[PDB]
Amino acid sequence: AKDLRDCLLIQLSQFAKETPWLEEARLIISDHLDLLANHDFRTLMRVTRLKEEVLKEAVNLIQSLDPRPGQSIQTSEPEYVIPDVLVRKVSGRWTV
Amino acid sequence: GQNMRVAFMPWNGYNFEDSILVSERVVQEDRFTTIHIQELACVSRDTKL
Repeated sequence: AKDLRDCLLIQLSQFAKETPWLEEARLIISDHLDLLANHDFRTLMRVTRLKEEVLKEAVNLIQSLDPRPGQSIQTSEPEYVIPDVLVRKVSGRWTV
Repeated sequence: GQNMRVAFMPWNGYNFEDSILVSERVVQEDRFTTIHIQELACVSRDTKL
């Protein structure tokens, strides 16, 4: 998608409309991303004229959108770090 | 093992050469039921990152 709003919009469109706070979440994802970026809850409420504290559920649902879904493609690869000095200090008596 | 009632009689070919017919009672009696334990382990493997 190369755009967080675009990917979020596609993910929301994938789900059914029966879920509550769907249209409001879509509206927020459309052009209200800046307030969430700054966590401007009061400014977002003033602008979008949304229900107070009812938008918290929609915000949580938007947080449950799995950002960067392509990250699952990446597989873990160990980082081969070879140390030079080893210290044990077993039962005290530290010996480098 | 278990002491199971048997008989030496060809039953419709279900004991053709080396085929054994079993009783639903034995399954109900749960005889020869086996329990197996499997082990799985994991490590952290601290990395450079």
